[PDB]
Amino acid sequence: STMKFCRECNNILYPKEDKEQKILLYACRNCDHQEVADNSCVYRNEVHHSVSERTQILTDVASDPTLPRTKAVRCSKCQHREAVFFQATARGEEGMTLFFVCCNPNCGHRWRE
Amino acid sequence: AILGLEFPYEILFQLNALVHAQKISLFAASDMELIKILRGMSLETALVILKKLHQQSSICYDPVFFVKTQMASAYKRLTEQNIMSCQRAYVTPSKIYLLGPELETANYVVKNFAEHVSDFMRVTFVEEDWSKLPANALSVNSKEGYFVKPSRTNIYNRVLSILGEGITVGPKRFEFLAFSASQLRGNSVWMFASNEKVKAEDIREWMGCFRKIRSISKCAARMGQLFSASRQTLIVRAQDVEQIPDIEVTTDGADYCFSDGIGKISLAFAKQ
Amino acid sequence: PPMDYAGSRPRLMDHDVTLEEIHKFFVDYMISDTLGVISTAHLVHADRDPEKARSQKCLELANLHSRAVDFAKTGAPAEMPYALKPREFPDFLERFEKPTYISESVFGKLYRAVKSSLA
Ligand SMILES: [Zn+2]
Ligand SMILES: [Zn+2]
Repeated sequence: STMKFCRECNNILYPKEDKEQKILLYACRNCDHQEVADNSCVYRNEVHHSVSERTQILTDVASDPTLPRTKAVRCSKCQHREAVFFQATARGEEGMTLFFVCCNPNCGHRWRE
Repeated sequence: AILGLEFPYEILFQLNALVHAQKISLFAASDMELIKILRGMSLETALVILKKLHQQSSICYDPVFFVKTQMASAYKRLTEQNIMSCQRAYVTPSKIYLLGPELETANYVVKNFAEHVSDFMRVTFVEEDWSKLPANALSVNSKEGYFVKPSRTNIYNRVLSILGEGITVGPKRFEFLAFSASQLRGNSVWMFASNEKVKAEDIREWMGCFRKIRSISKCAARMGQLFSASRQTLIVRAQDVEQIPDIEVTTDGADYCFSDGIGKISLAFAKQ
Repeated sequence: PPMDYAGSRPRLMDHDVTLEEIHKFFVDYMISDTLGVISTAHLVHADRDPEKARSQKCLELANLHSRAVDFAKTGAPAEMPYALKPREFPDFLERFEKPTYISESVFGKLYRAVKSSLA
């Protein structure tokens, strides 16, 4: 996805590989000029999901899913059954441990499993 | 630095314990005459007069007049009834109280380290009334942001600093060794003064290798489990031990193990 | 049938102990140490509400007691709720400052018999 212009005629260069040279080379079809390549990079693209441009706002693509909610657990500070549960790692521990966040607007309490 | 001499450690510890008690103030025992008199004397008589002064019913104002008017076995005790003199300290948010060399039952760690009988000191963190620290005195809760987050108080940092830097009493510095299961429920911890012969790390690695345990609570429990009172018996090498397989049953999707800590013994072993 | 004996999931670290997190655990053991109040709350709730040890409150108290007695083994706080506090104590207790209520359970009868025998 890279491009450069040869200093001779200022035209685009296409990459090519030579078995005898065993090195990356760039030469344009306008003039018979061959220049050495730098960094041996012919393609470099950052992976992005911006394919459906100007369409993700109208149709809900659900890029960020919502956390599940449960009512079996019971909060400690308040007697509310609705809570949000999810899995995340600890500060230094290994693996996935279950967490809980109270759904009461006036409680704001979170506890582990 | 005020003394700057070869004053012994036991006498200095006894003097500090007496000063901590409501018997003699700080300046009344910091004069040159008292230490000059107490420097060169008989050790047993000095201990006797010090404990007699500590036994005074009221507050003593002039110690010099009182002291003017007044005038091996550890190993055997450990082998007979495990009798040792252990120092007990009480750390409060305001000050620290030293109880003194109180007699108590000896544990296993002092059996092979009986020469440093004075380096072991029990440290208990209590309140000013020598009671348990309330939950409001450590990590009081406060609502900051969307969720509540506890805020550590200055007592929390003080306890952390005391545990880290350690307690210095005279020409010694006590380091954290471990704490037993009973001491964890009583806010108590063992401290050992590092010496040129054996340090705290030496004892810690002599007890065992605890790097295999990756749990914070489990490692502490395994390090402190070997501090119960016990009676010494013969020594058995690691050549004659069995590896009997155990029995496990899994019903209703639940792991039920019959053999948790069961074992097998012979008759000759019981007789011995 | 007995209650389930399955404890909490163990917490394993990705590094060795540097003698600091053990101090953190030792200091934090004082905070949220509700081992001694769970039994008192369970006794008060059993003495107050009839058909004791049958309601879900007693089961919750027993589960919290098991989790608190598992604190010394695994780093799991008991998380004692505020609504389960008794706020009342029977006669056979040393909490003179706290309010005292006359209990009519078997323990109340035993304490009254002891009081009559001593007097
Ligand atoms: Zn060109
Ligand atoms: Zn809540």
